[PDB]
Amino acid sequence: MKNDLIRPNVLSVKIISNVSPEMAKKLELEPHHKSLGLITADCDDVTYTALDEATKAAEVDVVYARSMYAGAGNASTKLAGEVIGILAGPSPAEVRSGLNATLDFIDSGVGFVSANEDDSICYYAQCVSRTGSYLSKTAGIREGEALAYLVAPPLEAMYALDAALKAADVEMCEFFAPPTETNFAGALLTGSQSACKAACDAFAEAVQSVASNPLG
Amino acid sequence: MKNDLIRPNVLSVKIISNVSPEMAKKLELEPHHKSLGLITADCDDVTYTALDEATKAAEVDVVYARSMYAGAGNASTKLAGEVIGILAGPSPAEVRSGLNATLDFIDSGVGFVSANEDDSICYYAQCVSRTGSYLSKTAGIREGEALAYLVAPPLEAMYALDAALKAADVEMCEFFAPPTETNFAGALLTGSQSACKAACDAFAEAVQSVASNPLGFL
Amino acid sequence: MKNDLIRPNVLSVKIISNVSPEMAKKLELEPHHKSLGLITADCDDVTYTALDEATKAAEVDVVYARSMYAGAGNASTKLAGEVIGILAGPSPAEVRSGLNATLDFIDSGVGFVSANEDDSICYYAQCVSRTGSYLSKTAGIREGEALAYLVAPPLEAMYALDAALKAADVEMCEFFAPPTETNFAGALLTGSQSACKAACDAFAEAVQSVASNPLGFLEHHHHHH
Ligand code: NA
Repeated sequence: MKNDLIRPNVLSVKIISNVSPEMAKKLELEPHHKSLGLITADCDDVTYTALDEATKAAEVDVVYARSMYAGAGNASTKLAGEVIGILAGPSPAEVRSGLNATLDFIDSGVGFVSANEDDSICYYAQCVSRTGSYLSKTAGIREGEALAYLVAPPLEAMYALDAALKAADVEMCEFFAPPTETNFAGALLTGSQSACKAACDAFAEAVQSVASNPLG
Repeated sequence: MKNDLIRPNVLSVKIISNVSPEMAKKLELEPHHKSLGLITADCDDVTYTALDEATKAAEVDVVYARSMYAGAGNASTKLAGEVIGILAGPSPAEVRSGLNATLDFIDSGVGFVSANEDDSICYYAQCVSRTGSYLSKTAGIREGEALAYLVAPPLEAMYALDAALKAADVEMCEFFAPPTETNFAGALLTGSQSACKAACDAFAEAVQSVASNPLGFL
Repeated sequence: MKNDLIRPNVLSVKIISNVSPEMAKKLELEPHHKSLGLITADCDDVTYTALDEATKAAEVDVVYARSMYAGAGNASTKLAGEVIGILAGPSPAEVRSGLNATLDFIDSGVGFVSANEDDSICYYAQCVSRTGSYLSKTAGIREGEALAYLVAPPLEAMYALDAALKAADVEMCEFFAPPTETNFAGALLTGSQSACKAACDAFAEAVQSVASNPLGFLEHHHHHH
């Protein structure tokens, strides 16, 4: 139902210790990246936000993170979900700490929100008060700055992004041009904390508006 | 049933009246693009043809047009369908006109055609007599030239494209290499309107022959 | 159930006897490529392996080979499956011979293997003892050299690739970064035949290990959160 939180779920977690040189090469790891933390989940944007949080909570970098084509509901296997993330660190301890922070964030109450009665339209409007090393790299903004992470289905996202950009003094840093692998769209916007918040609120309101009147 | 038209459906339409400068930047709009028209639908190629038709009826440009992975039947949300299109124009009135032309075309009787009994194989064989500014650009030909717009599932499309190219005096302008986002394939072919129609007819016949005999290669 | 072979199926096969120049150009064919063989199936990596077998059996090259987004289970049409392959040769006879070998290989008993009770996790751990021209070119090795062709879902594949690389004297030739179109991942590894077999064995064991315990981390390391 409308305004319900869609609960995100982690599906698998594993660790690689003393990563093989052949794999380190293909993943373009740094010399000091000895251990990898692997995670899959059924919600990509929540997991991306969680991985970024992990770079704050632990001595890890996000070295790989990709979404699956057509989304979790179309997964052909049990553990694929719609996202794979890989953290890299100097030791299993740091990688485990990163994965724990990732899990904590995923389970913290964050998630996509339903915009209609049968949850067939959903959106993500998450304000990140200070970016870690992953989302700042991705957005092309300074580490530690705030951002609004805004995602919705393609038309809703374009309409609502326009509403968000007019609601506050924010800049569009990275555009998730539709379709993402999961057939969504969105952007990372940056500005002051209060501006980003204002953008998240306007975005959510605008998605709900389209959902209530798709053909008007 | 074979030869049945598969009706295309529009799912969502909205107008942005005064696009924000930030959005205008990431969409790489031109300064004269003040208003956007957004549309999604459950059939990508019909929509692309419709959008191109809109550029003939109004002063709008197709500034964005993309298909969704795995097609409308696999959409995870209500309004995603399998295509999003964005028209840009100088005013909301002009964008509204372009959207109305787009909608009219989508509901004009064009569409994919079934090749078999349960409609599990379908194809698009549409002759565009006079391209607008969108398809001409993507095909790399002058505006106002004719196209055969040919789409089918991957093998059917490769086989039928060969038949189309042999049936008529046409050239391949743009190859939709399998898979497109929707797991189809095909091409835009150009030539005279009559040659394009002949290519459409041959493509159609060839897709149907594969559907009736999918494993036969001897 | 676990260790069950997943049977691959061919969906469509055709020959273009005399390819048009317009198509030859877009496919970037060689002048001597006069005929095309087309095939679709519901399992991409088995079909790729089969196409490579074709190049050992007849005068054909693999000139096109691509997987479908989100895999065969999400196909929206009857013949799309999850793969299209195109062979090119100098004549219809050679293409027919190539397609024949392709079909035979697909129906030989090769296939993905299930890792759990409901076959919701599967993998491919195929030792190609003698590569044809397609896989050897893909891997950047000489024809006839051995390959381990390893594929599994994304996390399983990353974990199991690391296991495979450590279990034998092999080199990573090609990495299929997750997601491939079908939302899998894997690699082609090369080495001696025995080394490739060891890699295949280690890969299979590692995937089954993840399948049986995908979230062991929670109890071991995530307690008191
Ligand atoms: Na599906």
